[PDB]
Amino acid sequence: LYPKTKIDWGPGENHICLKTPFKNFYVIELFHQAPTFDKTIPLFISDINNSPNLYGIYNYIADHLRHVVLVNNYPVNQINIFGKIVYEQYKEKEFNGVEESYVILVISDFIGIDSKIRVRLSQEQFKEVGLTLDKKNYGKIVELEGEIYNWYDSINVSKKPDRELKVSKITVLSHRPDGLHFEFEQWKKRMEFRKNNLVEPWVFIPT
Amino acid sequence: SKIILIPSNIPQEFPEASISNPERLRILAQVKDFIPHESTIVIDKVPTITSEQSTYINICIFNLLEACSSRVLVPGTLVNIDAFYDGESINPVDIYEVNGANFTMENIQLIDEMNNSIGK
Repeated sequence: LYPKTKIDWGPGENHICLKTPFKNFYVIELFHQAPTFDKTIPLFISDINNSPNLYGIYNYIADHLRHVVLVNNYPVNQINIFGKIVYEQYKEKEFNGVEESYVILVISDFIGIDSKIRVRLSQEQFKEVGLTLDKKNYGKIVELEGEIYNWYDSINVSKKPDRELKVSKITVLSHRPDGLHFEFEQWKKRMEFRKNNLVEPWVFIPT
Repeated sequence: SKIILIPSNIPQEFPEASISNPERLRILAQVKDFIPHESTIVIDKVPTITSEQSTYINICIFNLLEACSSRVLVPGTLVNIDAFYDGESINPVDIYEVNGANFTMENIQLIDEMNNSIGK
């Protein structure tokens, strides 16, 4: 027999935040235990947007969960998405000798409802991947990794929030219009992953 | 939000479409013909995909010609058509050729799933 780690998360159903006739939403203390946390997993934009407003499940706790989304009942920390660039916006804020230029895009992987999401990136990251600052990148397929910010509404607890992906890494999969094979490749990866890891809800059981 | 493999099934797929509530679409089809004096391409389901009945449909791409690549008007070309269906007509917003190697049994089944299994 091999070593079996153990941690006391308190008495009874304390580690469980909300019981559902389908699954259980666990307390934040358990998030690091999810096979989903702290790992960049390939998701479908739809699954992110259909993510529940966390104030309706963790109350005041959500104040610290703006950077987290529950896909089904799995807490996701690091996000990986792909899609076509459907919208471009260039911004050039002004600071102390500091001109910082950024790009705001809307990416669509297009499958499911609400498969579009706002993404934010620096101009450096945008140009180093071959994207031009001429508003002519519509259609290109990209793959992104990053952290997400959710403007969860504490007062209107059930309302879906406005979200944004802070891009830590971008890769241009195709500069050409026809990137259909790249989409089938991406779609497949995310489908396989969704089946093997997300469809069946997360169940946490002590040793 | 759906990918259409059978063009003539569009009205059956969106019986509620209208100018007041158009439906964003993406069509994967094979060009059977092009009518130049009317800037209309006749398309159909990509062959080997299914045995389901299908009928050719005619899409007027007059407002896409300038931006369109000529190749997308050659009969035999497989294409991707992004358009808005208002319940009677099809309004194309973009169109480009797609490689035939993409139409494998695996990808076709993948498309079916992505058209129904999303939303816990």
